[PDB]
Amino acid sequence: NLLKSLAAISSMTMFSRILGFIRDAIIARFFGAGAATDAFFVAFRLPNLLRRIFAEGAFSQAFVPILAEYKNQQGDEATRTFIAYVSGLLTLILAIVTLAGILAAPWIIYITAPGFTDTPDKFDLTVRLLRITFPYILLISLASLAGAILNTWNRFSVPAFAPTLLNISMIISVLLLAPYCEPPIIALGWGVFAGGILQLLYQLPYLQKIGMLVLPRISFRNSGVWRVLKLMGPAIIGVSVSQISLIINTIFASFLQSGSVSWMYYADRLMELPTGVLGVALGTILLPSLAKSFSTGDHKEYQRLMDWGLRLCFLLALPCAIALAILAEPLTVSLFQYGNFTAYDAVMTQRALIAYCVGLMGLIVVKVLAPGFYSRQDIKTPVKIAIITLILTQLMNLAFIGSLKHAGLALSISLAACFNALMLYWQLRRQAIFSPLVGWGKFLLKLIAALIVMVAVLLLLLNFMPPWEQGNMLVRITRLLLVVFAGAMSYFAALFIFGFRLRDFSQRAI
Ligand SMILES: CCCCCCCC/C=C/CCCCCCCC(=O)OC[C@H](O)CO
Ligand SMILES: CCCCCCCC/C=C/CCCCCCCC(=O)OC[C@H](O)CO
Ligand SMILES: CCCCCCCC/C=C/CCCCCCCC(=O)OC[C@H](O)CO
Ligand SMILES: CCCCCCCC/C=C/CCCCCCCC(=O)OC[C@H](O)CO
Ligand SMILES: CCCCCCCC/C=C/CCCCCCCC(=O)OC[C@H](O)CO
Ligand SMILES: CCCCCCCC/C=C/CCCCCCCC(=O)OC[C@H](O)CO
Ligand SMILES: CCCCCCCC/C=C\CCCCCCCC(=O)OC[C@H](O)CO
Ligand SMILES: CCCCCCCC/C=C\CCCCCCCC(=O)OC[C@H](O)CO
Repeated sequence: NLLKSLAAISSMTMFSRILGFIRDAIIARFFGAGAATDAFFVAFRLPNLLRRIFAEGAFSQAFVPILAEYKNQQGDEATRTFIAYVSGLLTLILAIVTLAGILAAPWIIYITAPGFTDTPDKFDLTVRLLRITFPYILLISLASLAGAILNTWNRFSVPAFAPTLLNISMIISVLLLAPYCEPPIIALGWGVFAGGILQLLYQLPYLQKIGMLVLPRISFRNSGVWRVLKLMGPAIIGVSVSQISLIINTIFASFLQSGSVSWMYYADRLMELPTGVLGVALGTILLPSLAKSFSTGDHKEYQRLMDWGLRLCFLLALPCAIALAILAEPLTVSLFQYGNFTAYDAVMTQRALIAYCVGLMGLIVVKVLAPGFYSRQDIKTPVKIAIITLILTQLMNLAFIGSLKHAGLALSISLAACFNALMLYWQLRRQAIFSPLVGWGKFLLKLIAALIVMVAVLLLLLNFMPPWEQGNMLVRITRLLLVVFAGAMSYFAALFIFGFRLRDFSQRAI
């Protein structure tokens, strides 16, 4: 049951996600949304996101299958040797990249955030934070490799808990080290650094428990390393396209007023809060199922899995996007507006979040529909569609920046994701790969009715409540949780009244 899989993934990631939002709230309270946070987000978050794009789009899809074949077809000694050579090559490459990026950090910041050049102190702070960021890439890459090995041995709780330590270390660095750092946010940077270390050392004993903890070594003649490189080859183009798109979006953001990057960051975090599970969970668990369907010839199961993923997208991401748009002020004020995060920052974050809610659905649908081509050994069509999406994204950025500013950049990304999803779906329909099952009309009608009930309940409750800035954090968060509970319970109650049953949707998972 893939619904069971999504529940398990949610339960395993809950604690880390909660602490990540506590960390974001601490950052907002102590540093607000200004030049220092902009420098931190450009220097740390952008390289981390580029690294994650490369790791999940290229490295893992090549390393995990070869590791599983070593585990199942070869012995533990040959597998340990393969792991040692993999880790050694990764460590050497990332050490070279760390050195080169520390030496070239000013030009890196220059081309990724040109608008920062009119403020020399902000630029220097960004370059300094990037110089601290670069070793974290190597640390967190080794930690990710450990997590992948542990997942291959069916150990998912430990890697899903690992980022808790990063969040805790960042929080402690802000609370205890920021008063002693000359630019205070510098402490946060080191809190990330130590975090990486912790995330590694937390997973090393478990690696030793399964007999897969080995010293790294270098070898340019290992069969497995060449197998992984050959499988990594055809994904570099797809990785580079999304990397370039993110870099140009950052370039556009760098020319806006101080705080725009931070407002966008807080908005996208708020958007990720309820739907962080579905996005990646559905994709990673649907790709192997559809691959097996296509290999066995069971086209009915392929169609049913795809249709179930799409219907779950409609059933869970749509109400979240609508409710996030409606509750933008309650969310921003109850979660962020404390200390140096002012009401102005709250309003700007609300604008960006409302812009992001338009494309939440496009993102969740893209992550489900891309395996429709990936499972059939088709990397070319998603890359073509992604190139077109990049072109449209930059066109809309150029058109929207002067008037809508940061919110306009967010809306550009949202519309681009929407049309990315639509192009993927229309390609699937065109090649006769997928055709939806019967009963989408009644499904959508009941969905619309439940959504109307939810919106009515939300607006009714919001019309009765005092200004959200009055009251301390306890009061605000209690009110927000109560309103969210009422909205969600009304939505699911309407869904049940109109015929939706949990058993019936679980049967479509498998
Ligand atoms: C809006 C300003 C005029 C148009 C700029 C388009 C730049 C396009 C290319 C950027 C990549 C990096 C190349 C180097 C860019 C340096 C830009 C710079 O330093 O701009 C400082 C200025 O004060 C800022 O308003
Ligand atoms: C820079 C300074 C860094 C200082 C770092 C200090 C870290 C202290 C540890 C706290 C434990 C974390 C919270 C534990 C809460 C319960 C954890 C638990 O039981 O988790 C089991 C796990 O899910 C099974 O996989
Ligand atoms: C104020 C609120 C702002 C935020 C709002 C967030 C939600 C927006 C999403 C709407 C769903 C639209 C779905 C349209 C796409 C599905 C139908 C479709 O694609 O139909 C053509 C297809 O070819 C048939 O096979
Ligand atoms: C916000 C828009 C962009 C982001 C989201 C992109 C969604 C892409 C399509 C998803 C599956 C749609 C399946 C539609 C199946 C319709 C089948 C049909 O013929 O339905 C007959 C019924 O009577 C009346 O619809
Ligand atoms: C790996 C690197 C890949 C690089 C790929 C090439 C990037 C070339 C430049 C992009 C557009 C820059 C546009 C800059 C000017 C538009 C923003 C103008 O922004 O004004 C801002 C102002 O604050 C309100 O209007
Ligand atoms: C059907 C859809 C129904 C609605 C779906 C959800 C919509 C968004 C609501 C989220 C509330 C989250 C409340 C808790 C947020 C985390 C707060 C926390 O633990 O830390 C923040 C604090 O400020 C640190 O000091
Ligand atoms: C234009 C200049 C931009 C400069 C700023 C960005 C530089 C760093 C980004 C990527 C390189 C490093 C990529 C490292 C990938 C490691 C993959 C890995 O370890 O993956 C383990 C596991 O498989 C995971 O699931
Ligand atoms: C991980 C990424 C590594 C970099 C990827 C390519 C970036 C190319 C961009 C611009 C030219 C940069 C030329 C840099 C020439 C050396 C500068 C140098 O060594 O400067 C030392 C000085 O002390 C100050 O740190």
